[PDB]
Amino acid sequence: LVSRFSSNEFGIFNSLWFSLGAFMQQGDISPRSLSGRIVGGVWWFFTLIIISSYTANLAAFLTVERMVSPIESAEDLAKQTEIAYGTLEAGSTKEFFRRSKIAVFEKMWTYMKSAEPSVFVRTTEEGMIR
Amino acid sequence: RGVQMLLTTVGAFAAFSLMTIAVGTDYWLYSRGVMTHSGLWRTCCLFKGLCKQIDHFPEDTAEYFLRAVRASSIFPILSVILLFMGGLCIAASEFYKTRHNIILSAGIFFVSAGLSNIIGIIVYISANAYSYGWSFYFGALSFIIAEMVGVLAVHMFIDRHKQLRATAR
Amino acid sequence: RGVQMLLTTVGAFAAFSLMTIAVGTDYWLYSRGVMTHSGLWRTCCLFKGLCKQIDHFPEDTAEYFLRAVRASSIFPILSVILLFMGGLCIAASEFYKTRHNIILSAGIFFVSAGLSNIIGIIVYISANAYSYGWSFYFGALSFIIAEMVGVLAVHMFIDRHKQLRATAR
Amino acid sequence: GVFYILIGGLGLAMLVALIEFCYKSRSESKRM
Amino acid sequence: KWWYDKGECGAKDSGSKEKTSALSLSNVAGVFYILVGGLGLAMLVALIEFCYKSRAEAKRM
Amino acid sequence: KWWYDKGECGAKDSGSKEKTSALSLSNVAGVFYILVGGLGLAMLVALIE
Amino acid sequence: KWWYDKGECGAKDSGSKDKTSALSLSNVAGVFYILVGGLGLAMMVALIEFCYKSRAESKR
Amino acid sequence: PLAYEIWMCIVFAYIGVSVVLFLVSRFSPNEFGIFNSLWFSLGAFMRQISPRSLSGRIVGGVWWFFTLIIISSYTANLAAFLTVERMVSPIESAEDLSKQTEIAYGTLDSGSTKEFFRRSKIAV
Amino acid sequence: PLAYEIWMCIVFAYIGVSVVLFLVSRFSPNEFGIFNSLWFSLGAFMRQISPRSLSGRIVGGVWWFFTLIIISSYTANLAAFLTVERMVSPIESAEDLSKQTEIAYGTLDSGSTKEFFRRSKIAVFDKMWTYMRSAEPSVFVRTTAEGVARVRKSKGKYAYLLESTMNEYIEQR
Amino acid sequence: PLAYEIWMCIVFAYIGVSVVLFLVSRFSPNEFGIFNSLWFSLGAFMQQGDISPRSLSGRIVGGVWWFFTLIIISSYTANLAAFLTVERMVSPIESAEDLAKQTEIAYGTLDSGSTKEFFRRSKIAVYEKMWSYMKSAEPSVFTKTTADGVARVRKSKGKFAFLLESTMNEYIEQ
Ligand SMILES: O=c1[nH]c2cc(C(F)(F)F)c(N3CCOCC3)cc2n(CP(=O)(O)O)c1=O
Ligand SMILES: O=c1[nH]c2cc(C(F)(F)F)c(N3CCOCC3)cc2n(CP(=O)(O)O)c1=O
Repeated sequence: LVSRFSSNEFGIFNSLWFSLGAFMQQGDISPRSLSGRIVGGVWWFFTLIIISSYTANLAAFLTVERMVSPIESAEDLAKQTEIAYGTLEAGSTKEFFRRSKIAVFEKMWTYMKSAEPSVFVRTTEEGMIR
Repeated sequence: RGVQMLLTTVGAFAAFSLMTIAVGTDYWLYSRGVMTHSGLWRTCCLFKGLCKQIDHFPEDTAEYFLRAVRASSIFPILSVILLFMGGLCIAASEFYKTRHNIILSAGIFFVSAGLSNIIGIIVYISANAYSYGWSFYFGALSFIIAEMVGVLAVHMFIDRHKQLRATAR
Repeated sequence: RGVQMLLTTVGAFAAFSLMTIAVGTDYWLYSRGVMTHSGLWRTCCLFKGLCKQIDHFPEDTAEYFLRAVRASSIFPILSVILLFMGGLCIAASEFYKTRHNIILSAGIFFVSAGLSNIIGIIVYISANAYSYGWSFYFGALSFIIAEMVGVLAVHMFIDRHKQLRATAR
Repeated sequence: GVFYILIGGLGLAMLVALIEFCYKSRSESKRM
Repeated sequence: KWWYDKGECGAKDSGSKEKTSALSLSNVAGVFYILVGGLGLAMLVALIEFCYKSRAEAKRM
Repeated sequence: KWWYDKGECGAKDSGSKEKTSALSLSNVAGVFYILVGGLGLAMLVALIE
Repeated sequence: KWWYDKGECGAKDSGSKDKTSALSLSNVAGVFYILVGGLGLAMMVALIEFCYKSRAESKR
Repeated sequence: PLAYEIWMCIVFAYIGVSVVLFLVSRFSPNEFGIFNSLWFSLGAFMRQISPRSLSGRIVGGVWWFFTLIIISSYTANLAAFLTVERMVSPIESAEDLSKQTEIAYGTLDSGSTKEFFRRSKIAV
Repeated sequence: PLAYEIWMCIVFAYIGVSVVLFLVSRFSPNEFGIFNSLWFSLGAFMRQISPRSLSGRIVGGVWWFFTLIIISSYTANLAAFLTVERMVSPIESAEDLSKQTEIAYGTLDSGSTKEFFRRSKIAVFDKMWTYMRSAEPSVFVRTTAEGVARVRKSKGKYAYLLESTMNEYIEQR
Repeated sequence: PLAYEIWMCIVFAYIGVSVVLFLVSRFSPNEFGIFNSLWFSLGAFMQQGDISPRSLSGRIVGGVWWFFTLIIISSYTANLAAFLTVERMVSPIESAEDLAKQTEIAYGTLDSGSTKEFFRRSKIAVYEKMWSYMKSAEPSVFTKTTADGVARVRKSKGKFAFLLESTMNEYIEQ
């Protein structure tokens, strides 16, 4: 609009190509007008901050990708609350946690005995389905 | 000559019709507590069949200003009014072309109406905070046709200005 | 003309003297198990006063090759030999300048000797892993003066080539 | 994936350049 | 026992941290706003400068 | 008691998080090497041309 | 009276300061300092080289 | 990130370096022009003609390294905010309730807790 | 970071985009030239002339967005490497000893531990006893603390086998 | 975030590559001067820019020097991002479980009194681990006086802590 309204950006491809160069970093044809330069200054710091945010969010997600490893201990089970866990409803396994004196396993049996809903299963295949 | 003007006129008419369809219904889609469509005025579920105006503006001052803009569709309604005014100006400039400078102001108003419609689309996308409706894509396509029609209108205007400058010498 | 040649000669002499001083002593310094100075041949502690060859390379294969290069300072000694060869070529080209292309080969060898000196300085800085000796800064300043002397030498060579091209026409 | 979109854009721009060169060469050979 | 162990709130927000949640448009909408404002400012400045140039061309030429 | 508590290793996430070694020259010297190699290659190619 | 008013310290300003809202200005102030230093250096170099060029051209 | 008021310092340094670059460029008796020098400083600020006066080029290079360090630090701190995202509470102590008035606070309508505030001797 | 083999793919795509850009720019009967198109593709790769044929510029723009995504991902992954720095162990299982031969491993010179490998019938432990019985030099140590000093002076080149309880006790000192 | 010594080698390689450009550009122009070669070397060292050469040799010197500094300033960006990521890491100690979770910062109590008898007669396994660390420390973390603990904390630069009553701690804080 503005370049053909007052050249170098007389064509539609020259205007679209300078728009692409102002959307990216590098480049081609430098305007001389006040209006085209201020359109570039509005459009260009814009996409500068946007691709900076793209770089920052991609680095943030790659930082997320190398975060905390999966579970390898009962202390890892105590340290979280998202992934629930349970045992069989009858047997010496539940009697092991019920008669445990270690406060970690006591907190495990406290969570499993007060779970909503019930984490205990009837058979082994029921735990497999769970 | 007349072929490009008729193509610009039917492009402006199709853009106005798709803008009216975007105002009407099926603008967005949002799964309620089941899916439900909305057209920026009222929401309709996919019991089933009832419709009500779900554009309630309440449940810093910039949040209140953004909620006030998102309420009652201040940007796209004025954008559609400016598109209708640009279409009326193009219809008045198509027949009995007395002044050869009103087409530039009509094209400038048309480009500003397209920019305001894009800004209103950005506002409606920002106020959405799961799928999308078809009238949003229709409004986007009408924005594309409006941009192409503005390019064609300013191309015909600079061609007419170059013809007048060649005939003046 | 001749003032630039004398400046290039005294710059090459000062660069060779500072390269000899950088090879000699006080190249690097590190606190041992008290401070201790080193000149890439033997280390001397701050009992106090004893000196011994502490440039022992033993206690992938790229680490072995890097330790082999860092042992006995292979790169800067050959760089200083190339600097002395370039200085001898500049001295042979200063008086009885019969060949109009020996100064270009001398300057090319001098710039390549400077680049090898900078590469050896990078290797010597890498192989150290708290302060640094003054001969490191002296070798850096000799590299800077050698670069400037190479610029002045090729400037005199292109001026002589332009004078010969003007006299040939 | 970015390799795939690069190959797609490369082939699309190559075929567009080929057809516009073919049309321009045919028009220039027929007219001039 | 009856407050920390009996309760239903795990007091550790250190493990299982914030997963990958994409960038919201709220950080982008204010940038869109100053974009549209700069576009409208440039349009009005270009229109008034072309009006001044047209007045100067009609008056002095 | 006699292995975990009596021992002199903390061992529960002992891999502390700061480690603020800014940057060593190990990632830089191998790039210096290909720099000097490309410089010498360009020198010899320009001279033979 | 005897722990807060009698004491020789000010207000226990929140939790060790305030809140690292963002990055401090000290890096920015140092690069401001080196920028102003280079600006003044290049300005005086421009002034003396224009003085030299004017003395060369005006006096042939 | 990284700044609440330093951006105004960046804009003021931008105008100052623009004035210095034009004063170098328009005191040699192509790169002249106050808007040309301003737009070249803008082109120096973000990524996307060159002066050949060999003295304002030093100004351009130091401004160009300056804004390169700025955009690098901006990218780094924006990655730092997008990495951790540990928000904090606005209210910390009891004096914070007296320090503001936008966030209200109340007690139960009856009880000795309200009698503590009713019969208090502390001005807070 | 980010690649062990994909750098050659980037170079191959660079050569391909260069050949396509030269085929577009130098077939119209300034921007032509095979090294000119190659160096313009190189200029399109990193940051620091433009075609006017309006068709090879599409190739340049898609290559330019392509390498901008590449350098953004490179900055992101290099920040990911410089952020966490969680080093891992090269040896994980018992078959890792038989899978390699660079990192040596040994047992005590006398005891039932070496008799377990001598009397084993599993082909994995048979290969372990074959490797340790023909070891050059002698991998057998005198005492337990001699094995501790042999491992601590190995810098990740020699390991020792023993009972798990004594191993964990030495681990917790 | 990088060093105080890599920068000098980078500037030395910068002036070396400018010497290479002024060598080869005057040996085969737009880069005929030393300032033109140095300015193109400065443009190649940073991202943006100006004057593009046409030679094979100048183009390949730029391609060597330029991807070089591309990777280096990308590494600078990633390294400063890593340092600012470290800057927003783990908050200081706010609980006794934070003391039990670490081993770098040691801590002690008074050598005699009911404060040490609290950890000695404790039944909670976290405080039992605390008394295990205090009873088996090398050297002794116990001080004779309270001001001895004050001098032990104030000369530690964040490496040693002390456990005491709340009123005495707040009074010494004031
Ligand atoms: O003596 C016992 N020997 C057991 C042997 C087994 C196994 F050998 F693994 F088959 C199992 N299972 C493990 C869980 O899934 C079902 C089968 C349970 C046993 N139980 C029941 P407990 O009370 O849970 O120990 C005993 O009582
Ligand atoms: O009855 C007791 N009353 C105590 C009262 C205090 C004080 F706070 F000063 F009032 C203190 N100090 C706390 C720290 O600063 C030095 C003195 C110790 C006391 N002790 C010794 P404990 O056995 O270690 O508790 C007692 O026995």
